[PDB]
Amino acid sequence: MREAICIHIGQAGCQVGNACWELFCLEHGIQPDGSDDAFNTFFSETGAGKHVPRCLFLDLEPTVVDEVRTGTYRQLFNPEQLVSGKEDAANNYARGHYTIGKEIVDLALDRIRKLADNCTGLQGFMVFHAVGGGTGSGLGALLLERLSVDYGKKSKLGYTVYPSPQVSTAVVEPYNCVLSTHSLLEHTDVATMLDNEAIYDLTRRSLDIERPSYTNVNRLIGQVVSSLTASLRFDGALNVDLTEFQTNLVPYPRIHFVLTSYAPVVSAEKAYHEQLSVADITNSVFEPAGMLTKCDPRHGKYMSCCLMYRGDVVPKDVNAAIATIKTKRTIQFVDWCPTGFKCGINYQPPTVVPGGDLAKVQRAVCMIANSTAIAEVFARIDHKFDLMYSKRAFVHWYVGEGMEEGEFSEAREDLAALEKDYEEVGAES
Amino acid sequence: MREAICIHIGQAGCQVGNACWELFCLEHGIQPDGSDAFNTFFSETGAGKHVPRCLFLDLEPTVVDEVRTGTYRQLFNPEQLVSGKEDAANNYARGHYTIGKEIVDLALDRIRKLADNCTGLQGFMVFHAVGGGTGSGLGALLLERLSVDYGKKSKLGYTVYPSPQVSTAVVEPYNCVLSTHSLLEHTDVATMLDNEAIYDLTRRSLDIERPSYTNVNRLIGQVVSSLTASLRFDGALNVDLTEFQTNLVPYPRIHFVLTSYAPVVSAEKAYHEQLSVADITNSVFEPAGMLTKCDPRHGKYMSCCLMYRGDVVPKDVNAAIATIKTKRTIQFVDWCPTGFKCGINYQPPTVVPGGDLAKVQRAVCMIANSTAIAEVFARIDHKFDLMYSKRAFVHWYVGEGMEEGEFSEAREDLAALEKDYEEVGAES
Amino acid sequence: AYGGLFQDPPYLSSDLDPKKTDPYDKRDARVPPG
Amino acid sequence: KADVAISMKIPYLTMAVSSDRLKDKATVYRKDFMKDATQAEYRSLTYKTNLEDLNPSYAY
Amino acid sequence: REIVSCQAGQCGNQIGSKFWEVISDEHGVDPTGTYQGDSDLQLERINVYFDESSGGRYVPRAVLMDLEPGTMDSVRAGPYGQLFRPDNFIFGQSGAGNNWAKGHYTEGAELIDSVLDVCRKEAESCDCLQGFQLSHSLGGGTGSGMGTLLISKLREEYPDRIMMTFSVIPSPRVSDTVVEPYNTTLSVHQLVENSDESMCIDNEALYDICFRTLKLTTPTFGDLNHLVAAVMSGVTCCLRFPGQLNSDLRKLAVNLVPFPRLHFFMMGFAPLTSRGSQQYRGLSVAELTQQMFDAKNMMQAADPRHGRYLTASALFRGRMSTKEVDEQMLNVQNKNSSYFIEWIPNNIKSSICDIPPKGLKMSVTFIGNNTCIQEMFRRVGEQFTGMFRRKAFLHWYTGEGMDEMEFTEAESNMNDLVSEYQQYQDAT
Amino acid sequence: REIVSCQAGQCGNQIGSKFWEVISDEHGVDPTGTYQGDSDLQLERINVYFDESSGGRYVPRAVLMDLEPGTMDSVRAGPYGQLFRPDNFIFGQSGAGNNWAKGHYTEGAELIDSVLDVCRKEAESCDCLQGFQLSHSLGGGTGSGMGTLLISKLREEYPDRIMMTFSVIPSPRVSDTVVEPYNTTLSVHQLVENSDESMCIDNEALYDICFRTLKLTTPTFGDLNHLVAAVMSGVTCCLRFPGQLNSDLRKLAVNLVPFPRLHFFMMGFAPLTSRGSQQYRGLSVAELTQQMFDAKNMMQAADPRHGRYLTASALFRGRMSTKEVDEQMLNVQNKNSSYFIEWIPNNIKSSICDIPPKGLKMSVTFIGNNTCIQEMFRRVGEQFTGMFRRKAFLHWYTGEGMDEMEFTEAESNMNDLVSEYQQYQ
Amino acid sequence: RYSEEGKQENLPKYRTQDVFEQKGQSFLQKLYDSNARQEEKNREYRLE
Amino acid sequence: RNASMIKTQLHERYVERVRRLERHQQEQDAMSRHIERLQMEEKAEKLR
Amino acid sequence: RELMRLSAAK
Ligand SMILES: Nc1nc2c(ncn2[C@@H]2O[C@H](COP(=O)(O)OP(=O)(O)OP(=O)(O)O)[C@@H](O)[C@H]2O)c(=O)[nH]1
Ligand SMILES: Nc1nc2c(ncn2[C@@H]2O[C@H](COP(=O)(O)OP(=O)(O)OP(=O)(O)O)[C@@H](O)[C@H]2O)c(=O)[nH]1
Ligand SMILES: Nc1nc2c(ncn2[C@@H]2O[C@H](COP(=O)(O)OP(=O)(O)O)[C@@H](O)[C@H]2O)c(=O)[nH]1
Ligand SMILES: Nc1nc2c(ncn2[C@@H]2O[C@H](COP(=O)(O)OP(=O)(O)O)[C@@H](O)[C@H]2O)c(=O)[nH]1
Ligand SMILES: [Mg+2]
Ligand SMILES: [Mg+2]
Repeated sequence: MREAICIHIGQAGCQVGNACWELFCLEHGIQPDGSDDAFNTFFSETGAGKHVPRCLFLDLEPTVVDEVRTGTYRQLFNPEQLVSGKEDAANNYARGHYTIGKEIVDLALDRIRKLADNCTGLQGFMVFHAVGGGTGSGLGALLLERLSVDYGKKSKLGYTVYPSPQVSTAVVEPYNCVLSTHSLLEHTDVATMLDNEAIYDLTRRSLDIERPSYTNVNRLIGQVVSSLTASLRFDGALNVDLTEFQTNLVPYPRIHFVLTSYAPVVSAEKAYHEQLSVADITNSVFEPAGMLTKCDPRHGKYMSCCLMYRGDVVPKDVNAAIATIKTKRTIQFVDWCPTGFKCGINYQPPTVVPGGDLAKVQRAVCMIANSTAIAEVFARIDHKFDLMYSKRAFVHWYVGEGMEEGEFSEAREDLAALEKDYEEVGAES
Repeated sequence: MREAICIHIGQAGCQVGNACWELFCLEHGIQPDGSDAFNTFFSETGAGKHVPRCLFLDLEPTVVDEVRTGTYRQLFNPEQLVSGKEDAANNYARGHYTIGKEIVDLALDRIRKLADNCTGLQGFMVFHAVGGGTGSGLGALLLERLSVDYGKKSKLGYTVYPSPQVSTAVVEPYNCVLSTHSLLEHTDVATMLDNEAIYDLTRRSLDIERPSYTNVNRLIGQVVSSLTASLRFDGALNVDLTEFQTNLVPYPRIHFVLTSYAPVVSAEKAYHEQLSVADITNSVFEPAGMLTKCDPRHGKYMSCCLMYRGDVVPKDVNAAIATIKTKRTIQFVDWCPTGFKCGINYQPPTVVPGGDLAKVQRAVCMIANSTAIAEVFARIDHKFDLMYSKRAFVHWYVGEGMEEGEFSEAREDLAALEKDYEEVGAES
Repeated sequence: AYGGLFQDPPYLSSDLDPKKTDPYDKRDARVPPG
Repeated sequence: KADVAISMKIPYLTMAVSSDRLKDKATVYRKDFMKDATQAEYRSLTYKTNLEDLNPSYAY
Repeated sequence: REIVSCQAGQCGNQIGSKFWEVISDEHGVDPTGTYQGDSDLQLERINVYFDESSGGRYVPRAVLMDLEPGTMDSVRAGPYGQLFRPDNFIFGQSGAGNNWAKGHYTEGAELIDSVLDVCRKEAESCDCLQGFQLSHSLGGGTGSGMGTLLISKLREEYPDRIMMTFSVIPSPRVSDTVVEPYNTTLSVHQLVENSDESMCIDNEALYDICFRTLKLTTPTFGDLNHLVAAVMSGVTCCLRFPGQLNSDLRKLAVNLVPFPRLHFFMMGFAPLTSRGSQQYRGLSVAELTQQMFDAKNMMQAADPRHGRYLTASALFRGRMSTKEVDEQMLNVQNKNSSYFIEWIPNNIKSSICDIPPKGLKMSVTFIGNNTCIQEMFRRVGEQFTGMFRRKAFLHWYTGEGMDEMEFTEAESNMNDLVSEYQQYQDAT
Repeated sequence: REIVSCQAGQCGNQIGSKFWEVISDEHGVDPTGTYQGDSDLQLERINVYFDESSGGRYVPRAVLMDLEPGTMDSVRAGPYGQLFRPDNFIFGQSGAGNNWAKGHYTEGAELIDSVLDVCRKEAESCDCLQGFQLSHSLGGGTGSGMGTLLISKLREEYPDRIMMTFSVIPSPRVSDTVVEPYNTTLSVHQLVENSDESMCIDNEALYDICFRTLKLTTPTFGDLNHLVAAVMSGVTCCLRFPGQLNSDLRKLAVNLVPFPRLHFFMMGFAPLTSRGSQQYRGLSVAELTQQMFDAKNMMQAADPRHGRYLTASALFRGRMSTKEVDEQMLNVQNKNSSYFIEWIPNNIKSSICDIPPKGLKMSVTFIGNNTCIQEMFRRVGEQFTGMFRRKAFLHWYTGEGMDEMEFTEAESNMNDLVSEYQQYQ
Repeated sequence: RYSEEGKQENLPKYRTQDVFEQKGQSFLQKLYDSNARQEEKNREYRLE
Repeated sequence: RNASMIKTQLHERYVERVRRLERHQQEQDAMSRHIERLQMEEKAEKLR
Repeated sequence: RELMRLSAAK
């Protein structure tokens, strides 16, 4: 019933999967042996009473997957469904898409098919990765293409950690991002922007932590994923499936790159002093300082906002928040979308992991919003790429792995088309 | 309902706020740990916690860290209690142009969060001393932002001016004359609260051998609490902020108002005096009761308003007004023959443990406009002229991107204040 | 690719050519009284 | 003073390995996801470990 | 916030060593750098002077500057020698030889790059530094010349940060270097253009205190530097502890400097009791203001009564009430009108810090911008001109690369400064 | 992901010995060869550098190479010499004698076949060979000559593997051989045409580190080799230990080789503090970044100010929050704009490993493809030109199958490399 | 409860003032110990 | 019931931060003691 | 059952 298959590609995808899966196990009560039916979506029920995640971990490097295997969650994960190779892409899209990713994609697809045969109401796929690396970009692209050609029109969310405007781990990160943008456009119905600087600033200003890290950002991304997916698992006033916000969020096939904002994302120090009303939390959500994407909404107009509410939120409070946001002039909407809002309500309050910085809140709000402002990140990315490719930097590595030279030019043309489309859709009639 | 947001600016504002909020907690019964007669100053939390409707603002961290470590650390929200990194150093230009500008945006952020939390917010009460750098500069900038953002919202500021002879700074007349321009145009009511009269009252009518900031701030907390008791608790004749401000200020540029409060009596003297309404009203009218070192006899009263607390009776108040109409020591203006407001509340003042005021069954607080207040401005502009004839300390002010014409324009502003006070005090 | 196997098994799940590839969704076939 | 001997062998800075902070060599994953995990709980173990003592749990 | 200190020359190095002993003893920091303090207020503002290490050790933000290594060896062998950071000990093989030109042009320049390296390294560690401090002697070779070079090229890199200079100035009776007029004239014109505030120390008045005020038979430099360290601690006591009327060094400079070139304050302290008189005299605010203004206490050998105060400031430390700290320092103002320049009303600023020193009920540090500094300034003027006319000792500077015109420029600066003080003394 | 290692020459053998001590200390192995580590991670990837035997003995996957067996006797007599395979020691009778021609053509050729026997053994034994590592010095005869010959023969058989090499570069201040320019010129072109990455080390800078930063009175070759060995462990730490931001040799090659001819990187390590400063240093990301690019921690005797950082990378080790290693390191990019090239944004690459070196809570080793290495290349080429214009020391080389034109070709290739660095400089 | 909790002596500043006051030695105390050790040195010289 | 579980959660986070404080207190104590004995043995070695 | 008992004891 109403299943959802998770595919975790690359190191970033595997870490995000670790965080989101401890969150899912804690939320549905999954515990190690010897220690509601809403868990059917993310877990498969053995007749023995055991519960197995519906997630394929897929990495070309033995490190992260073998480390999960050596960890405690080895009991949780099937010995298979946890596929690890021997050689990584090494920040090479060509290496991860043409040479190393080709020998493992068949096994990944076979395992995905066996996972899908256990589901009769599969809502869709959820691919977690970062296009900064090679296997996250190249192998992720290949797997998305194969899943698109195999599973037809099944919903396919992709939680992608795009490179941040200033902070970047690798020097070839713009290359990988621009190369993977083609697949992330063609074969990803909704792509969620999850860059690092915005999350860092958010958890610095709100959680009051001076040392945020990968674990913290992955716990936050897991909270966002659970908030998005809780509507089908738990009963609520206005439940939404995957396709329900699919339709309400994608106005054109080319325009689906969306940003997220989660609140009340606060620490326990301020949780029991602040009064987090529904209107207040909605205002904090729409504030530019409470968003997960480093992109000011004031640089564009919202095309379609989709709100997810968890907890004891009342639809009257929801409507009051919608009305006050519409009245406020600091939030601007595109002219041809007067409604512009699609909100759902769920009765399940957020589940807090032990030892996490997040504090328990009686209610929570999650964003999935298509806004014309998002063109800033693509502008930064191709402003990096054009000067990078001005005189053939880091191109021999990509060529030597079996890629033609014109792929970078084709990807630049695609990115220019995306930016032109984003500028055009916001144009007044 | 009946919300009024308190904003403390600078060290003097922070101390006045601490002394005010301890009294407000002990009056409402709101515990020091934070646990509807309090919604005027507090916001209720679903966990039963109470958060004061205040905001601490200062460029230097000593006072705010004192608040954060003091008794009411649990009560006070971690935000709303903001600190800077370097003070104004008694420089209006520094606090208004180069250091206040990098904290004013965040201060207004917390102001608008508090305003959104409030729903029936009549307005603001601002605690600061204008003779100091932060209280001058940040006061000016914050009042400018509030006036340009919140329209005709009521703004009262209980401000501590430089005193006629006692002072603890050399650039204090500079700060006063420069911040009077802000207090004049962007402040609905401003309250004269210099320290000389408070110290004299504490030593004279209260018998404290070693009066200090603790005692003077306790007295100012009592004055502020008696001012806001009308919208805190019910009474015979309630006078809210907008109720009494319009009756207090006769002209838009003339709102500088002095204060006094009776009876300030020690425990030893408490059980020897029949503290009637007539007794307290005469004691609060006479020149031995004001917290402002200004002599009403030197001028003429423009418009007085009293606010009684306790077992006070309206007939007794009317008898007090009748018996004060006639004494030659006190004289009003010819154009204001009414000249009196009198509000009454049934809640007596609540003495604080380890305090100085004695438990009294009734009390009165005067706040009054009189033409005599022009003399303190005359004194301060004489100080400014002596200060500026030799261009003393002006390099510090002009080194923070502030032109030399600011002092001159403030000087003619204070000259205009002298002129208009004399004109409105003139007869027909 | 898998490991020490002699060669990989030809999985039925999918194939490169989108003609013999297996699709997941296989669309298939009074009277009243008185 | 075995740590002292090791530090003398090393030219540059060397903290005592016996100190608990350095002795704990858990990763970020291990520290943040299984904070109270023991050595016996991991996949690979010394052959001297008795199977009776070990946790006979193989699923969630 | 934080103040970072530099110690130039033998005199400055020893005085700063005693200063760090005093600060560590006040904050409960043992020579090993560990904390044995008895209150949380010590840890509240320990970052102003100290930088925490990994092992919980606190290291001073101090740079020990000297062209000779014997002073570094002595300061390391002292009781608190291991407290300092080892790479902060910057020294050269060949000393300045009591030569301003050697310290400022040739020998010190080859080290001043490393001086700047360590200064930036210490500055970037601080979140928002209040400023730099430099302990030195104007009569020395590397304390004066290289210290002034330090101040000069730190002014360029940090323009808006306070630059304290505790400079020790000699007197003809105490003249223990025949080149003192040369070094002092060459250093004063650098201090004028590169120092926000300079504190003048004279050994003659320190001897006078030790003989009479303290009745010490044979005082040593461990006693003189101890006395100087007392007020080095006192000036930033308000930064490092809370207080009723807080202050910082920027506010002190703003309220003490009326014109940019008049920033030479005079060393002063209170109380200073002899062994027998300690249990005879009652310690109060009245006695503190008795002992501040007496010429035998403030320890620059320039008589206050020989001129008029431009401005004064009193940093009180301990348990006292503000009424007395105000009334005493106003009573003196009224009763000694001829000794304070009239066009600057409220000549005296007060600041109250409620944290007393070691085993003292109360204390106070006095800072005075009195005219009588022109005594020393002009005296050094004639002592310098007498040698310059005959070209005595000038060949060392000429061979070290200093041109003839620079000494004339120094004379011009000194004479213009003396004339400025005379003009603001006799102005009406 | 195995890294099969080879050490050639006296210098190469000594650094290989110290490197093997460091790796065995990190993975908990005594010279007897038995595991004594207290953590599972050491056995998790012990196969990267070690090979298991029947009795659980872990033998290094190392090949020792020298024409002079004295260094073989010394390494065997050393504390960790009872660890390498006795049959992996391949040594000759007559030493190269500072003769690149002897090390490459006459005496090294009769032994390179026996060496490649063992090398092919090790490569076939690896489950999935990540790459080859070589350690040597370009100034000597055996080191330079035989190392370049081994690199070429390894390249002809393993095209897709990472041919990492560490080369100790001669300096005039540490001049202890008069044919060092000849050997360096003859070896650099082979390294250009046959090595994925060539990390260059200078004894001058290694000495200066102990002079100033480490404050060592009499640092010995043991200490210098320990520094370079810690660096050589940190460059591959990510293969052997997991982290929150993984990397490997190909990772660093892609992130640090903008152009194929520019792979002569520059070497560094941190933290490095003295025995006196053992107590006053606080290990943090900010302090590591402060010492990150200093010349007093840079372990190559070339000024980084005079060049532009084409690419840079840091193999951070230890438990640390990622936001600091990102932001405090982007601070360098922001405030040192002129130092880095403007046409590559974020010239610095970061990788995080969760296992710090033994004795250190936090650490980092630096790789830089800076343009200032052209200074060393040019200052060796000047010596080569000056000596070769007079036909000096050429009879020793040319009497062993050599010809004059090959020296000219090597000089031309060296100058071409200098010009290639200059044009992007 | 505020009467017990808000006692001025119970406030931290009063506590630290009291402990700084009751601390055994001031710095004038070591100033006097200087004279004490000078006297001790003189007595030692006389004895020698 | 929520407010009660927030009370419980803050109690657990209180105990947790106290535990963290104790842990890094012991950590820095180990720092200081190891480094102290380290300089002691370095001075012994230089003597040797 | 013994495993459950030990886990409860933990
Ligand atoms: N939010 C989050 N992002 C991560 C995490 N780990 C890696 N990333 C992102 O991954 C980017 C770098 O990509 P890589 O280091 O190459 O990882 P990858 O994309 O999986 O590619 P491979 O290294 O080949 O596995 C960084 O910029 C990070 O933003 C994580 O744990 N959490
Ligand atoms: N009533 C009262 N007034 C005070 C108190 N403390 C200081 N003041 C007044 O404040 C004036 C000087 O301003 P400051 O105390 O420095 O306050 P501030 O200027 O905002 O603080 P800074 O800008 O950092 O100097 C003095 O003239 C005092 O009259 C106090 O505790 N109670
Ligand atoms: N107060 C004080 N003054 C000192 C001390 N030592 C030296 N002086 C004074 O400093 C002057 C000499 O400056 P000095 O530091 O020796 O310059 P340098 O030799 O270049 O470092 C002399 O006139 C002394 O009076 C000391 O310990 N305390
Ligand atoms: N780092 C390091 N360098 C060394 C060592 N021994 C020699 N060298 C350097 O290597 C150069 C000589 O190379 P060498 O090993 O003799 O070459 P080979 O004789 O052909 O094997 C000299 O210039 C030394 O500076 C060592 O133990 N460590
Ligand atoms: Mg990876
Ligand atoms: Mg202040």
